[PDB]
Amino acid sequence: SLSNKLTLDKLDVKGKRVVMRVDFNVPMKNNQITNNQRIKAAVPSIKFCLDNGAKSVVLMSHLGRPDGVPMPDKYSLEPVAVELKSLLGKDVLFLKDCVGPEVEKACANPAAGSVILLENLRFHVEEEGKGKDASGNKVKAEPAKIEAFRASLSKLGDVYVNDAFDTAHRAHSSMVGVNLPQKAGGFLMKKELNYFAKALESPERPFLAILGGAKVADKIQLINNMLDKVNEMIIGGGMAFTFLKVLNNMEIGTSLFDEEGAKIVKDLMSKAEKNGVKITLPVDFVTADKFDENAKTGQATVASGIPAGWMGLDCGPESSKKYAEAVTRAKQIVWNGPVGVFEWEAFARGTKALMDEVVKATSRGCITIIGGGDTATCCAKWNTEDKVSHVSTGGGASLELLEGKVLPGVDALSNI
Ligand SMILES: Nc1ncnc2c1ncn2[C@@H]1O[C@H](COP(=O)(O)OP(=O)(O)O)[C@@H](O)[C@H]1O
Ligand SMILES: [Mg+2]
Ligand SMILES: [Mg+2]
Repeated sequence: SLSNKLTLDKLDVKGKRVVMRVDFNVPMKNNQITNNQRIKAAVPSIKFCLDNGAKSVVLMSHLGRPDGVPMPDKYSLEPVAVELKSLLGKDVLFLKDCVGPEVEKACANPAAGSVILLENLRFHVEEEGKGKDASGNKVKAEPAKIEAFRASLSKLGDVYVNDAFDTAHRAHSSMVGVNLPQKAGGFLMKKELNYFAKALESPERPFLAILGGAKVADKIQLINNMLDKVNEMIIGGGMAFTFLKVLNNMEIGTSLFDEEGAKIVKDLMSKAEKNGVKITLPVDFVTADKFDENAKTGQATVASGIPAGWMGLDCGPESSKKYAEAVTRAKQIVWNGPVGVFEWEAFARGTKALMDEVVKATSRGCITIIGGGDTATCCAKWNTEDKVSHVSTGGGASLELLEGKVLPGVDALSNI
């Protein structure tokens, strides 16, 4: 299935106008781009089109949270057009809208090899289908205007490419509303489809899931679905304290505890036993007197408990050994969620040590897949993006795939 979607390498673009949805939602500090990695990531798809004789590449994206009102002073894509030109080595024409007669005329039959970047899709309520007015009240798009917006986008190319996996979980106009005969995943999308097909359809084995992060209750369906796919699961991060309080009566102090998640811990452990999944929980911890980067630190074990007032913010050295044992056994790994508060150096050792192990595993042929969002931020922070098999470009989207969902943007792509 994820396997059988049309991708850009299989799409004839010679003489065609290409309308391409890209992820240019770059971090900003008052209109200046603080990280251009997303822009670089789209260059292979763009260059492929140009190298294979595309008449034009029209780029559409969003930036920030305009909520369906034009906010060009705060969330304009104009700075991205400057940065893209530098990265591509080609002129980029920036348009101050993304739909309407002037845009359509500009994109109808441009000079061959033209690269065009449109203004922020989310200045229009029709993109998301909803937004907020100037009073901050919810507005709903009108069907006739959604149809018009979609029809306008559809005029801007002869074929469609979606290289914006980070939005593919949303049934937005630019994801599902472009009415062209061929709709292909770009090269970023292709890597997401391929690697998550390994995670979901045909894993190498033993297959290990490393599930960390903060909250349990938002990860129930993720854990549940992964328990149908994996042979081993590490449960780490803040989630672990709910499991340990329930199963061991551990004293956890002020560590994160999920009162709803607590009521399904035994249900998940039961499913793991039923499917033969080996669960690895942490056994030791770095503690902190408060949730702060420069908190006083201590140590604890499951047996010692955590003192009243104190929280467990990372795993300890014996946990790291047990985690490394599981990684050593694995031929495929999916990792969603850091195993400690990686943002702060005092509480990053567990996540860094585990990253080191996943990198070593990759070196001897382990297929290693990092989910988007905070686990991906870890790879960027320690320069390991090139040393694991795959770092997903979409946090929410990777999580929804791993839950077992059909992503509307993926489903909209042409088959075969
Ligand atoms: N022991 C812990 N206590 C509190 N927060 C934690 C702990 N371990 C990890 N975290 C936090 O988990 C967050 C990431 O979790 P999550 O958002 O679920 O990850 P992802 O974006 O990878 O899905 C980070 O902000 C990190 O600081
Ligand atoms: Mg249409
Ligand atoms: Mg993540």
